[PDB]
Amino acid sequence: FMNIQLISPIDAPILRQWAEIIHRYWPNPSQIRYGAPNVFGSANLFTPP
Amino acid sequence: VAVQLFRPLQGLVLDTQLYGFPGAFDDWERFMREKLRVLKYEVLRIYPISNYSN
Repeated sequence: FMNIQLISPIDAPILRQWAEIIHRYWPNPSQIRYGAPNVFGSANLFTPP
Repeated sequence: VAVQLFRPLQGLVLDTQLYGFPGAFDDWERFMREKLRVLKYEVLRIYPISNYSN
């Protein structure tokens, strides 16, 4: 799964194609802002407020 | 028409269909070269040459 070179393009064509699709099109995480720390403070622990 | 196998490549004990080799000599040589390159890099991942040289 990690080294897709190990999947034979001749013996296993479909499985190789399915592996490279996952690596290139899986969704990318992102971030957004919320809250008002001036009054409510911040309760975040492992992330920035 | 045939090829003699030295070491390594002395561990082919299964059916020929499982290996699925190309027919002609030149194609077989190429096929073996690309397939052996990946195995070389795989073993070098675990054993760096700078530490296990000898």
